[PDB]
Amino acid sequence: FWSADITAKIEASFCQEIYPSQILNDKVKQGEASKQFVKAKCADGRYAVSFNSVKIGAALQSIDDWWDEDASKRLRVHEFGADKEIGVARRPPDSEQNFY
Amino acid sequence: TPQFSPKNISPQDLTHNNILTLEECYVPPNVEHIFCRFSLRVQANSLVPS
Amino acid sequence: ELCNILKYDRSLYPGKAVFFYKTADSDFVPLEADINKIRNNILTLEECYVPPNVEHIFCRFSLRVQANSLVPSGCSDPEVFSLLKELAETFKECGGYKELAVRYCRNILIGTWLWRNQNTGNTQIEIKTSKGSCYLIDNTRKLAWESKWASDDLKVLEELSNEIESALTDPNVFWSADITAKIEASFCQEIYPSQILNSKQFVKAKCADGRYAVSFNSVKIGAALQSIDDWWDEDASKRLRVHEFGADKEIGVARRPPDSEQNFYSIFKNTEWYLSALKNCITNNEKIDPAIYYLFSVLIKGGMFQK
Amino acid sequence: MQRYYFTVHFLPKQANLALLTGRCISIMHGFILKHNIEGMGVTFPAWSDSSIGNEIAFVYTDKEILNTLKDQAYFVDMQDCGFFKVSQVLAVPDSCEEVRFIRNQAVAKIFTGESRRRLKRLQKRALARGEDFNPKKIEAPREIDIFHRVAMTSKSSQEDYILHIQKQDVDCQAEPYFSNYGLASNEKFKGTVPDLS
RNA sequence: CUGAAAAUACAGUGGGGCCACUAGGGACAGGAUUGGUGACGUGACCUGCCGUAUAGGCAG
Repeated sequence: FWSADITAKIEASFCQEIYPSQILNDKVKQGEASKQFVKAKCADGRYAVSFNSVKIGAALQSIDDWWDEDASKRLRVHEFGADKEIGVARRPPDSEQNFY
Repeated sequence: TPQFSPKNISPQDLTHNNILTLEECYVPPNVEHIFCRFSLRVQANSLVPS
Repeated sequence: ELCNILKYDRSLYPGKAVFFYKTADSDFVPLEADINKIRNNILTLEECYVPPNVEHIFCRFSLRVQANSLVPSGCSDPEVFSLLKELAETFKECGGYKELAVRYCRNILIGTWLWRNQNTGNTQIEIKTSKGSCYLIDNTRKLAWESKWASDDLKVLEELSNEIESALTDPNVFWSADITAKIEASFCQEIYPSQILNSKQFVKAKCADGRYAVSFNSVKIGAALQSIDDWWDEDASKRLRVHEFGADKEIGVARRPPDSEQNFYSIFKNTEWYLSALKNCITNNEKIDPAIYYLFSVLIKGGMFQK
Repeated sequence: MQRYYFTVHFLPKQANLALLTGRCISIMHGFILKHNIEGMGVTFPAWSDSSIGNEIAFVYTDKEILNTLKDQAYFVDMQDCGFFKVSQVLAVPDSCEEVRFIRNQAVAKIFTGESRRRLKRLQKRALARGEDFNPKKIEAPREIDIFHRVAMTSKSSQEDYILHIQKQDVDCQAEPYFSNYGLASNEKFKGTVPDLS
């Protein structure tokens, strides 16, 4: 039974902008804000701005650079090796490199 | 237009704005350090299919 | 020609610009607005002025600079990605980022970013960089874009432009600067921070102790630094905030309209043309085409442009 | 004893009410100073929480002097042009329905210029007395009830300013004692006017 | 200038009595929303007085 407590301490600039996880709003009413942030509600009642667990999970599993012998870029571990920057699958179903 | 031709709507409406209602997170003034903490558990689930 | 998912991340990251004053006991007293409410459908009228015994007021913000204008953040087309990469490299090696950096730097030194509070008193500007430099302007009120400066202010401009240009071109260099303006306030001088759109309320920054200090939006300081676009015509009356259609907010009509060939997208369709023009501009006293300066100023602004 | 009145109704929909209300009160003020009249009151029949109305009414005990005030140049001129609807001198229904319109000066403290003026004076006075000038700020935000603006020009000093008018409701009629704008200033003057609709 | 003219459906009224839905129970595995943004300067809220007073009252 193994568990780790991991803490980052960032020397912040004066009123520096923080970039947490954003909640989706395609269904938008113009009363309340469209672009929101993912929040962890504390016991006191206040809301701490936070990342999703899957967001953290996606970062740790950014290890896949086996899709070419000279590829330096690491993809998030996917069954088809999807690269959403350049917008192609690096392990297509046509090839022998996809998981299945 | 979809094939790059300018459609004719008012010259004054191009400099016109959109109202955006956003949430913003900034560090409070004269706070030197910010902290981000998560916990990681590791289980041996890749040996046998569930 | 143009891609599906072409997008750029901005290069200049300014913070919120907080207003404050220094007493004998404390060296950060936040400047608070006076809230008045009326009537329950309560209206809130807020007014902001310098407290009676305070003789200097301070506007402070941090500017950090990444090199996010060399390669696009996302792209579908590999040939476009390779083209833009080589274009950026060509523009860098020619030394146009220096000219952009100087214009960005000059706006910091003349106190543009102090919008309606600019030259209301004898403003001095202190700039402390991450590399342990410390620049001082002494009097903001004696400078201007078209004015010729003293050698001291030109040395400050040269050195800080070199630091910003190095930060804009090198991906392996992390660069930040802390910029404070000290303004000689008159007796209860009215101060003009940023307002909320929705009554009259001011953009506040909540301190650690709970008190709210009036400030400028980061976007507004940004809009000040990136007010360099005078390439739209030869005798340009003003410098526009860098926009893809050259939109002027005060007058309220575009100076680079979609019908014209001087809007961003018309210039972005001739990249392979401008690359050959830049490659000819290498080794050559020949000046760079202003369309490429406007192009790279939009790429330093960033965007999730077409489409 | 029987208080007579007339009413000036502003017909155009695009009319700036603070301007026209000021003009009507200034002409009344001028007339009062010229003829040496005491007890003249102003009432707003069409007073809402949204705004002051299109109607302003002048309440006094004498009928002839109200008829004299109805026959001023500006009123007949703006009635000829067709912007004004000026009523005849009618006796008040005299049943009940007393209100009090006050010029509340304290409203003027919500603006920066007033604080600057007030502190400059306090500084001079504190300096004159010989102590150190150190004023202390308030903790609670200033609470004011709904007020309406009447734009007023000092012809003596050529200075534009504003009357902050607030409506209060009273039970029964008090003595007719008002300011030179007929506007019962909430301590010095306690003059009530009949509520019209 | 009509498949033509004309036309009072009415009075009275007891649905009642009786009643057991029960037993048993795994929704489960995986997941990057992301790029970019100037609320105001054709505006009334001014200038003074009294007061120890950013209290509170006043003149145009």
